Amino acid sequence: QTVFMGDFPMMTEKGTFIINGTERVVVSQLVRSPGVYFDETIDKSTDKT
Amino acid sequence: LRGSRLGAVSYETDRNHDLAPRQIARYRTDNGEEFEVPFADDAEIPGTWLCRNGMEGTLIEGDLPEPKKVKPPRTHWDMLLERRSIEELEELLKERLELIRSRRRG
Amino acid sequence: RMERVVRERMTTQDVEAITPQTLINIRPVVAAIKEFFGTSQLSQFMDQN
Amino acid sequence: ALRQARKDAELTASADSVRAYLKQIGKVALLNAEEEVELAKRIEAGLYATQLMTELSERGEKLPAAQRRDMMWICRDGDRAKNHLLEANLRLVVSLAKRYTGRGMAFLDLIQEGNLGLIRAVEKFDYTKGYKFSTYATWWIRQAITRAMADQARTIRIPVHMVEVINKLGRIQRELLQDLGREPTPEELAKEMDITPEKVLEIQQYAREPISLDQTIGDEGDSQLGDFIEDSEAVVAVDAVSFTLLQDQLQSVLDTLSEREAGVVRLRFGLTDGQPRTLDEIGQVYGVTRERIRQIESKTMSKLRHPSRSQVLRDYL
Amino acid sequence: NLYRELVDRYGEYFTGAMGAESIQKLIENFDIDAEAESLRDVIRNGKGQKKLRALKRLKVVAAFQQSGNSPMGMVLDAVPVIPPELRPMVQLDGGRFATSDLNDLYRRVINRNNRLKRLIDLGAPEIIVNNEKRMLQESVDALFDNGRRGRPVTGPGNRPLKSLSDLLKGKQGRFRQNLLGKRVDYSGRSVIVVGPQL
Amino acid sequence: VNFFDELRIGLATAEDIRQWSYGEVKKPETINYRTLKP
Amino acid sequence: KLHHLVDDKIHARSTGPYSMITQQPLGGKAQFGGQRFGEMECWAMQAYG
Repeated sequence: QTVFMGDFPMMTEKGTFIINGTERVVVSQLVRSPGVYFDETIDKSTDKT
Repeated sequence: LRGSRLGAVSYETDRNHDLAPRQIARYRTDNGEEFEVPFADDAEIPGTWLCRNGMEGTLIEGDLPEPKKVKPPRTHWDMLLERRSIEELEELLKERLELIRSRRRG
Repeated sequence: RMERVVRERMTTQDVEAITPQTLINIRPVVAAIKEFFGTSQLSQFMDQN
Repeated sequence: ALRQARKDAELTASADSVRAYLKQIGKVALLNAEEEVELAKRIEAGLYATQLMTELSERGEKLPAAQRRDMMWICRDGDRAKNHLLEANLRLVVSLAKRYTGRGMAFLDLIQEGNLGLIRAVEKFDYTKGYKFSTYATWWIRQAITRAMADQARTIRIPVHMVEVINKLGRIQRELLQDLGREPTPEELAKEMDITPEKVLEIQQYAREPISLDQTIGDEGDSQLGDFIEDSEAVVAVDAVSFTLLQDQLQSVLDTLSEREAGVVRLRFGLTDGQPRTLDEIGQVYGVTRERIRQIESKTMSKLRHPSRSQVLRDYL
Repeated sequence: NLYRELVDRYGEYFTGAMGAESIQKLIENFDIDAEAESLRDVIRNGKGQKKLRALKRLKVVAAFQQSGNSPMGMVLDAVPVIPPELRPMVQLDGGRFATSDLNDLYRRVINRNNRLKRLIDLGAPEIIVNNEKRMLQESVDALFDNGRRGRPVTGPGNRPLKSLSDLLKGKQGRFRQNLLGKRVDYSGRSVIVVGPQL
Repeated sequence: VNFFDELRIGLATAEDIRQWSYGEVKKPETINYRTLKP
Repeated sequence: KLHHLVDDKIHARSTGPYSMITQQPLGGKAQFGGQRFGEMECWAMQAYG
């Protein structure tokens, strides 16, 4: 078939979306990437890494 | 963002110098609780009253009109009765009676 | 969310009478999009001084 | 070993309490048709037996000891078999109630309404028709669950008929959104609904559910919303003092009027008694007729339209 | 299984129950005086961990002995309801409605209490009645303090509800501020500038 | 009236609770949906 | 010229709207609104006597 999935908001030429007449901007988010992160601490009760 | 309690405040001034005369009635529950209600003078006194406790109380005055409360709406026995017959149930009772007989004494 | 709904209704609905029109529910997808663009800390009001 | 770990896991806290209820119901297994027949015969026999002792208790019999004792046994065993049947089909109640979660109510509430429907179903179960118990019981379970959902899931209680029409309107608009795609306009919803558009508007108004006063300030929950709602039902503190000043000034202007006729106006508009009373009562308290009262009213009323009385009173209106 | 097989074979010689009513029975059959004197004897003679446990208990036991409080009030039989104007239902501009979030908790408590009443009056099994009593307990627990036992009872949008404790507690609760600091009438504010001729 | 001097918190009992109250709420309803009256 | 003009900031109230559950004055300059005489000001006035 060809199913109507819904209206999708479209960014204008200026980099902004228009929701309910108002103008809104989706701010890029800095997150912590998934992966492996090997980290170390010290133990003052033992002085070992 | 206005709001209201669905009520109205009256800007009236207290008139304690004269009020309409008010009579006082004494109601009593079944468990010996007493309650005083300042009812209106030119008004009827309902002998059966819902009191401050929450249960139904009657007036200390002796009237007892007995409103003829309703029978229980429907019992399990009523529901079995309408879908079966008395002799069928008697046959089943006999069946269980002789069943426990044959279980016990053999 | 829509996939949970669709795989719920795959089983309960009779076979040899269905089509993706009858199976797909687009209300949760459009609800999710509308909930993202409105009332989210990242879909910020555009600041034009 | 493995069974030891099984017994250790058998005794856990399970702070969820729905998991606790599920581990509780896991104790009792299912039943098949012949034991359903046996249980039905036992419960019906016990109910007949308790009816017959109740009949024979009144004005009745010094019963034989063995007969007396053993239909006591029958009466207790009827309740035993009943209880057993309910324990057997509680898991069925859970299975039918599992699909109605996620909206309106909690889960265990729905479980309990299903259990009540199960008591009602075992009350009206007939075995002579030769049917599996689940087929008949599902009917009562679904009925009880939908009833308790209808009249116990809104802060403002909407009666069941309006809940049903609201649910039907919601389903119809949902299916039209999914199929027609174009958003259903209210009058077309009325056409499909076979009701008037104003009834549709009233239904759409009634369905609206209350928000909390402790949600977002405007966008986020920094401050409770109840800290930004004014109170129209409140003393505005200028109305009270203005109203008292109006009282004193109106009393003064009434005093500057004529004697007993200003007071007839005072009684007519009830400035001291609180109730107006009619020409019959004014005549009764004064010993006069009613046409004289109306003439007095008109004469006093004419003077207060004249500016000296009105100038110190006009600004209040 | 063990419990039922003791009770149906040794039904006399003892009484055993389950739930808050059993705790109420325990508080009924509890001499505060002799237990307090035993704790005094333990602190007088014993030592170590037993000492410290005796000290902590006596801080609660002697608290109930000195004043006139019966400890029966620890269990609850009648739950009071806050006046309506402290949990108002207002009609916002727009024909909407705003509950004060206590109405839902009270509705849950009343629903479960009425359902328990109907269950007991009708004649219901031990499992269903005990589950209903447990939910009554959990509803009262949620009413008095959300976020303590189990999970916070949530509302729409998966937002935790505000119980009675969450109105006394917190920085925004009554006890701290809205009681010490208040918005005031006859007031104003403005940006400021230097007034070197004043 | 003032003349406030002491505040005594304490464990309330059932006989105190059902003496505070003016009634016994027994229905889980708030407002009639159509007339907007309690 | 920054967007912190006086006309957006100047504010006064002798009497106005009132809050809902508590009967405190409202605030925020959107209504008349009043200034929060907070805890620290309470301490400052206690210290004066």
